[PDB]
Amino acid sequence: LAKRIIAALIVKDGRVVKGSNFENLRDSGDPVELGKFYSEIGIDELSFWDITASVEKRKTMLELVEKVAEQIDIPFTVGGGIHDFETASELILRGADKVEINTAAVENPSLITQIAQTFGSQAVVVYIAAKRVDGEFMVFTYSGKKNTGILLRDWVVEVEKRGAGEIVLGSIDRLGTKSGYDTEMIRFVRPLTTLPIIAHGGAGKMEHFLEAFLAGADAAKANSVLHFREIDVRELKEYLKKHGVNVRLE
Ligand SMILES: N#Cc1cc([N+](=O)[O-])ccc1O
Repeated sequence: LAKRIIAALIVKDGRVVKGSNFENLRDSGDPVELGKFYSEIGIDELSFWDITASVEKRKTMLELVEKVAEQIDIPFTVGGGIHDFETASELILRGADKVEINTAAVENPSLITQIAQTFGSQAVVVYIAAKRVDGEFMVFTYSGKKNTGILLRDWVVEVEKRGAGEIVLGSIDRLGTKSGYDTEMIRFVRPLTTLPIIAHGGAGKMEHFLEAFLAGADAAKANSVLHFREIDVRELKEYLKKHGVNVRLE
């Protein structure tokens, strides 16, 4: 099917961490207004990652999803510290289409199945953070702090078996570098799963997205290259379409 461009917003206390360069916005740090604007210029989905302190986090994330769902019509995912079914459930019911889990899934893979049994596989996005270690792709948890010793290859297969709907494949080797998506890692994972693969980490220019889709990604997730306007969403989709990639032009 079509390839998808997904804008990722890191949020804290209801604000976009580090804001954006869209001077047309009344508040370029408002994640609702920014998300709405992205939906109007051709982003396919949104992804919110919350890093609010724990005393206010639960209510803060629920307020976010409720305000977002009112304003946008495209799918969105919420994540950041979702550790159990009840937390995932309250966020979906309040408006999110999908939840994104990582550390809690690795520690308890049945969490994937629990959420999927009530909300469907299509509501469960597993973020897999992976890095090369001694020549093998290994899975990392706790914001990259912990080498689990689980092979990427084995965790991909288990994630699909447990009922996840999509995988975000984040390359710790590329996060924050603007040097390109980790196409070798994407090509490594592609034959191991039938699920949609969302590339994350390393985006710096339009050609990087073409490369990631040639590697077999179904979607590409990007952050500051969009918010700081190093890449324009409408230029990006026109570029991808020109070179043969099936993207939706609204
Ligand atoms: N979506 C997302 C996302 C997830 C993680 N993460 O699961 O560490 C980090 C940054 C992100 O933008």
